[PDB]
Amino acid sequence: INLPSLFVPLVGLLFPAVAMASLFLHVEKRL
Amino acid sequence: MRDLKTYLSVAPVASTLWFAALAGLLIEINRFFPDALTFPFF
Amino acid sequence: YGDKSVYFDLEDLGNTTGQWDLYGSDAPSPYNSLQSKFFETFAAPFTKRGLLLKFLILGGGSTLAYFSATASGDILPIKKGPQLPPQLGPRLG
Amino acid sequence: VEVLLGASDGGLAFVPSSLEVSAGETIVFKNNAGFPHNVVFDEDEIPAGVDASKISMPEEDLLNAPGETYSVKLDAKGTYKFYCSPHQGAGMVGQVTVN
Amino acid sequence: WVTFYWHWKHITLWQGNVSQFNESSTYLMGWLRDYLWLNSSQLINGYNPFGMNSLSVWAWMFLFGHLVWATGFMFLISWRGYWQELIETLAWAHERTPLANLIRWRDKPVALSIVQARLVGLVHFSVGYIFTYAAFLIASTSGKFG
Amino acid sequence: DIAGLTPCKDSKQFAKREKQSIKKLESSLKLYAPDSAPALAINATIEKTKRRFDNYGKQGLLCGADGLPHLIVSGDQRHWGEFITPGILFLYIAGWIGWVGRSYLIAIRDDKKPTQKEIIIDVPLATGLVFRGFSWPIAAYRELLNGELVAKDV
Amino acid sequence: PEVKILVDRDPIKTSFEQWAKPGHFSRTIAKGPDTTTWIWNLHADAHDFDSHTSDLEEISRKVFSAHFGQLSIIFLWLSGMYFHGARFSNYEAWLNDPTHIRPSAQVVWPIVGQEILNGDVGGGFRGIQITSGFFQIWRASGITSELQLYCTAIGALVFAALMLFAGWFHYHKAAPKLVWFQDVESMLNHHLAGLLGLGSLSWAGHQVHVSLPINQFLNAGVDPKEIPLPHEFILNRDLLAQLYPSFAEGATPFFTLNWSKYADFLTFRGGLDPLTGGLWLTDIAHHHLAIAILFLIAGHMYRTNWGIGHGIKDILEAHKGPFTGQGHKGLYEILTTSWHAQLSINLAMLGSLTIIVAHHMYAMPPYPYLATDYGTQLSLFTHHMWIGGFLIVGAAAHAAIFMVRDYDPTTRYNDLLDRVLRHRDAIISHLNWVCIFLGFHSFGLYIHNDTMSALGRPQDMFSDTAIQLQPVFAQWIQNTHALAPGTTAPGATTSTSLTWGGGDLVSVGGKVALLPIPLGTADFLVHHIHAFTIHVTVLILLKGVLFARSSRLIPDKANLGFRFPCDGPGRGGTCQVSAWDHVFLGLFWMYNAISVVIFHFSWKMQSDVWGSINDQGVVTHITGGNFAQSSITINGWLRDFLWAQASQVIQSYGSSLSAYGLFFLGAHFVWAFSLMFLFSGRGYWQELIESIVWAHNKLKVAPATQPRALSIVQGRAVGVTHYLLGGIATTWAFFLARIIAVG
Amino acid sequence: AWVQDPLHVRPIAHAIWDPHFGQPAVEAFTRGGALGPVNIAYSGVYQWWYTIGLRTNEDLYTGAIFLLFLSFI
Ligand code: CLA
Ligand code: CLA
Ligand code: CLA
Ligand code: CLA
Ligand code: CLA
Ligand SMILES: CC1=C(C/C=C(\C)CCC[C@H](C)CCC[C@H](C)CCCC(C)C)C(=O)c2ccccc2C1=O
Ligand code: SF4
Ligand SMILES: [Cu+2]
Repeated sequence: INLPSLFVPLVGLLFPAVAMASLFLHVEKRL
Repeated sequence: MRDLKTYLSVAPVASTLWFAALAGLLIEINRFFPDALTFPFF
Repeated sequence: YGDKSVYFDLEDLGNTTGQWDLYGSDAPSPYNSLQSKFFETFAAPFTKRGLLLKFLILGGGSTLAYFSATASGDILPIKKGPQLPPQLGPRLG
Repeated sequence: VEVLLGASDGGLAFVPSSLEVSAGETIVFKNNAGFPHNVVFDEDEIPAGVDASKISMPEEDLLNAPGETYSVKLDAKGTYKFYCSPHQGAGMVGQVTVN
Repeated sequence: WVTFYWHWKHITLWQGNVSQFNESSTYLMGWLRDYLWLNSSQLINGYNPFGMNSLSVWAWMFLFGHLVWATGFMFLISWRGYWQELIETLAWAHERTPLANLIRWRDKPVALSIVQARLVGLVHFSVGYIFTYAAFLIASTSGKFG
Repeated sequence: DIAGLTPCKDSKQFAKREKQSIKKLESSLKLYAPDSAPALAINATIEKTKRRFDNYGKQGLLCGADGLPHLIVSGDQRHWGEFITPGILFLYIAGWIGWVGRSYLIAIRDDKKPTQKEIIIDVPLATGLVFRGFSWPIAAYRELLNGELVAKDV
Repeated sequence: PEVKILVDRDPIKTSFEQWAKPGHFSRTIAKGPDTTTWIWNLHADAHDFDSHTSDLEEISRKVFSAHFGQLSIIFLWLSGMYFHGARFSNYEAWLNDPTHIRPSAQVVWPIVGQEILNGDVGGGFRGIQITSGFFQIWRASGITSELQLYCTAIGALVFAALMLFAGWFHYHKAAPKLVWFQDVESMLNHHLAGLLGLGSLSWAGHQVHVSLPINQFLNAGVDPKEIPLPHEFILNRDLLAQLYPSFAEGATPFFTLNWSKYADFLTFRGGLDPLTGGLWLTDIAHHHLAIAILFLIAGHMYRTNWGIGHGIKDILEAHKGPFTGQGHKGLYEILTTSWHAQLSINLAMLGSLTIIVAHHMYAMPPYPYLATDYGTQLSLFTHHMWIGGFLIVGAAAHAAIFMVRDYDPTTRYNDLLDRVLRHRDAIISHLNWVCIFLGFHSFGLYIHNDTMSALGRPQDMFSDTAIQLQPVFAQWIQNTHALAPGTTAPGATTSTSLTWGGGDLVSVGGKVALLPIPLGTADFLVHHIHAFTIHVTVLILLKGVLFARSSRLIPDKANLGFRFPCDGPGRGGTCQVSAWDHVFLGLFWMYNAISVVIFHFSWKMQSDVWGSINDQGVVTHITGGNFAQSSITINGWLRDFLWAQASQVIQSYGSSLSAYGLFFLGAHFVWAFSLMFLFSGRGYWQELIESIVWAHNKLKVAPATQPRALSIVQGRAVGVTHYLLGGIATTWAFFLARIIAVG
Repeated sequence: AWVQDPLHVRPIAHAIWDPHFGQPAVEAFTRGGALGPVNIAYSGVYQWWYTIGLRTNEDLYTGAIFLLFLSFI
């Protein structure tokens, strides 16, 4: 219920993980 | 002698002698009139 | 290739360029069928690229959110909060 | 009466800055944090007599090590203002009075 | 230089001690001792073997800015060829080892470009500069709040 | 006075600093023998300090709240001895040096190998040239008016 | 085959013709200067004899004569030392009361108010305190008056003149031929026996006759001027008999092999002398006697003229195994035809030897009243450390020079070198991995401790009170050393050094000379830091040497030479691919490593060794043992070491140490100035010089010798020179001011 | 709270939620009368917003919503 507790991991761990995975996939493959 | 004169006027040697003379002159001037912060004569 | 001292031939470029596998086994499965018949059947639903990626991402995210939003006081001192009165600044406070 | 040179937070101040002591007592200036700390007595705004070297440290000495004390017996009616030569510009100035 | 001058003048004025600046500004040792060394005690004491206080975050940043800046000196002094040869031998080593040659890079590793290396070195230099000075200024002014 | 400063002769912090300096010097003297070489050196230094402070008071320098002399360079005629006549002296000497060097460079510029006379200074010619710097203020002025100080066609 | 003396008469006639022509050695340089760059080149290749010519004989003759010149310079330096000690020093006052007076052997004339530097050093003297440790050497040698110092100075001056004349005579009148220089067996035999062994025997003979009786009288409390002169102890032998009875028999114990009777002055005590705080002189004399025997024996190994002996070629070629093919075959021909190979080997060995000398010299002080002279100890250690590091880096420089220039498999082929050049890639890759691993675990632990402390989690730190990293191996070794005397080495009474353990603290004049040094977690961390830095600098130097000739980037790097800027911006950029640039980077990393080593030594000594003893035996250390708990974080190093100990130097103004503060600031300036050269390129500077030169052309005052900007390699060299000077000088000023004010 | 006594209270920027903090860090960083570790603002926004007329948290919320709309536009 503590709003910071939910979001700090969400923006510091989940968001960078998904963003780095997606950008690595985009940058690193022939189109 | 002639070659001694020639080498004795080469850039490094001439510069060191000139700067030694200048240093001595400035040292003596400071010694006679030390702690001079202004020109009081006129 | 390998006749005596020759180390080059256009017929077999793979061998010429050293395209070998230094340690490939080329041997049959050391597992008996029964064990493999279990592993390949229970681990089957995790062998899809997109499905596995999406499931891993969202499941890990939800697990992290749940474990961080419901942490107990003995876990993280950050959320247990302060337990002392606050001091004053040199003149502010 | 013990007073510590420098605060725990690294502040360059005495602990207490102002010392009101009774005569027959000697101040020990123990080192705390921010050392090397030096205590030097003013020589000016100081009562009647009391020569400076008696209670000063050489203007070129510093107490070292976390726990080193400087012992001064004082014993002379009036007030004495002391300060730290290195940190005198940071507000490390104190004052001791004997009433 | 501009901000050093401003901050020293204002920190000595806020203490009612403008004299001190007047005496010690004329020579460089005054700047080094009475300003940098003198106003840097609470900051470096932000955390010590006897605990930490609210300034610790700055004391850490103060060191962080010292590190970035220093690693900036790397890209500015060492240049490309050395790193290129080192990366070549690294590529050989990775390609020659068991179990890891099963993993293959897809873009050939190369040393940073000359212009890119200059830019990265300058960026490190600037980030370290800014972070260390910001830590020092905020910790020293906030340490005294005056 | 100018800029809120006061003359050093009647200033008080200047005298206090003078006394403190002499006290510091004397503190060391009492340790040695009364008439040993170190004692004589320290006494000579003390006399030098006293003479310096007396001279500074004599010349009429301005002292600030710090008690130290301050130099006025706005151009006030009461202070031309602080920057303007030393400035004129420096300009004369520096123009002497530059004019002599330029004369040497121009003199040796006509040989087939001028660089030889540059790493090995032709002292005979230099000794004749150095004395032109006595009157360089006139030589340079007429050099400019005659229009050959500055290389035309460039 | 035989060893004999071969020379040539009047190879070069002394004259002044070449003095008038700058740069006679190079034809183009001899022609004259076209641009200012010429001038720099003239100096950059002054002593590069192997490039001015290709004849080995001429190079060898030039090397021999230059050696004579440098030996003359050293002798002049020593004569200056002894003269300054004789006239401008308070040596006798210090001799009367060592602990009381601070040694000083330099005064400054009073000219511009600099006489403030003539500080109060005690003994009715005012001068500049010296940290060279000459007073201790003179006391250990038995010098008591200034007449002896004057005589030594005059003799050293005469020997400097003799060295200079020898250099002139050997280069211009009688120049040895090549076969003479290539005779390495006899050279090794003479240097091992004629120089080292015989010299050690001579010094032992001096110590038995002069050092021992004189120092015994001095330690007995006799005033220095009342002691019999050193020669009397030779004329009348009862003088020696009184101090040590065993001199009564005189030599007969030595010839009947009753050597035990000489136990009086030839002992195996160990430890320190409790009165002077140095090694027992009766141990040093025995030391030099044994060393003399060992070297006089070892100098009889190689065959010269009488059949008996060893041929170095035979020894080398007799070694070879299945892993190295025919290794060691051909090395004799490599090491007798290339000077750079020998220079690199000797430079590496001398650098390592100097480092070991520093370690052993602060471990067990060998001179009286040296241990408690903290300034002398610190200065000597730091000086020797820096000298050794520089020599080691030069070793790599010259190995690379040899590799580029004199290595030739067509005529001089060696198998081991070939195999190394063939698996250099594996060597460098593994060394790179080791460097990364050490860097992460040594420095990463410091960063971890710093982060934990900043977050208020001291329980998670790598400290002696949280997570301990105890050097069990070092503790075990020093414990075995402490138990050594009486167990494994029965003949010794005290352990080799007091740093091993056993208690028995030794103090002199109220100051701690030495006591056991404890090893904890901070010591573990700093030692691993040392290993990391040494490995990284070795990586740089070894990579420079191995890849000097060719690589996968530039397959013809040897054709470009040992020294060159680059190979253009092709292949992505080939900046600093030459071996000289690898030495240039190795210099920075050597500076880093040595700075950390000296910082560790200084802080550890101040925290856990140096200090003042009191009546009850309570040792108060200069720093109250804060190294163990403060050195484990970078913030502690910045606060409890640099900030805390810089107070002494920064305050030095207004006193006799003001020169140290001036040099502190000036060294900072020069170091920051170096970055000007290290960060820029010569293109910008040449473009700016174009506008400057135009401004000069406008006034008919442009130089004939065109002013070019510095070459790329010269820019790098200037940058590294200024960087090293500034850093080393600021550390020098810091150390000297701190230890003179607090010591 | 700041507008009540501008001279004797430190303005707060935002709260800290760092799972790496230790207990003493949490104790040391709770200032300004907050219920947890917070950061003391030095951008000077408190004085600026006070001078222009903002007094309550509702005004700040309305400004934030208006600016979100503005960025969307
Ligand atoms: C650029 C402005 C900005 C900045 C610098 C921050 C910074 C911060 N916010 Mg925050 N936030 C913002 C706007 C901003 N916020 C807005 C407009 C809202 C909606 C009113 C929120 C709602 C919010 C909540 C509920 C929380 C934070 C929290 C935090 C802190 C922890 C990290 C975090 O949770 O990520 C931010 C979390 C979000 C949910 C942000 C979503 C809102 C914006 C629109 C996202 C922007 C994404 C966009 C693609 C990139 C912007 C451009 C550029 C900056 C990259 C951190 C100091 C946490 C905290 O309190 O710290 C302890 C917390 O729980 N924020
Ligand atoms: C005493 C008279 C004398 C004279 C007239 C000459 C004349 C000559 N020598 Mg010679 N030489 C002498 C003494 C002399 N030498 C001595 C005593 C030695 C023993 C060291 C040598 C060893 C020697 C060698 C090995 C060589 C010569 C060479 C030469 C010829 C080339 C130019 C030259 O001399 O170099 C330039 C003149 C200089 C003065 C250069 C400076 C050298 C000194 C030693 C520097 C001092 C070091 C200083 C302390 C460094 C610290 C710097 C600090 C002050 C800032 C020339 C004809 C060279 C040659 O013949 O080429 C084929 C050659 O290779 N000489
Ligand atoms: C007892 C025999 C002996 C001794 C004592 C020495 C001693 C020395 N040699 Mg030497 N050498 C010898 C035999 C000897 N050599 C033989 C037989 C050969 C031919 C294979 C060589 C070939 C040789 C070369 C090529 C070189 C040396 C060098 C050196 C010096 C090395 C630097 C040093 O440590 O300085 C120590 C300083 C001292 C000990 C000070 C005292 C010096 C005394 C006076 C030396 C006198 C010894 C000499 C051999 C006497 C013969 C000459 C006689 C006609 C007067 C050193 C002085 C190097 C050099 O030039 O020196 C810089 C060097 O390049 N030697
Ligand atoms: C006995 C030791 C020794 C000897 C005999 C040599 C001999 C030689 N070296 Mg070498 N070297 C050594 C040690 C030694 N080195 C060490 C320890 C290092 C590591 C630093 C190096 C690194 C090195 C490099 C990188 C190079 C050489 C090169 C050379 C050759 C030419 C050097 C030359 O004359 O250039 C000219 C010499 C100078 C211009 C003198 C430099 C002046 C220095 C930088 C100033 C010192 C400042 C002073 C200490 C303090 C300030 C004083 C000032 C303010 C007044 C020559 C055969 C060069 C070569 O090409 O090999 C063939 C070359 O590239 N050396
Ligand atoms: C502060 C300045 C600085 C730093 C940090 C470094 C660091 C390094 N240098 Mg170096 N160097 C510097 C200045 C510096 N240098 C300068 C000014 C020069 C010019 C002379 C050089 C010239 C130079 C050369 C020629 C070489 C190096 C090499 C190296 C590397 C050695 C490998 C190692 O240590 O492993 C590990 C790395 C470290 C211990 C550095 C710190 C790592 C931290 C503790 C890890 C933190 C991880 C953290 C969890 C990350 C999460 C953050 C996330 C948000 C991304 C290393 C990374 C050598 C090399 O590349 O090795 C083969 C090499 O050959 N340097
Ligand atoms: C270290 C170094 C290299 C080698 C540098 C390499 C190989 C970079 C390796 C860095 C890796 C990729 C990790 C870096 C982590 C970064 C913090 C990630 C930034 C990525 C985005 C967030 C921008 C050069 O190539 C070079 C070239 C010319 C002059 C100087 C140098 C130089 O100093
Ligand atoms: S920047 Fe300089 S060193 Fe690098 S490739 Fe260009 S010219 Fe060569
Ligand atoms: Cu203090």
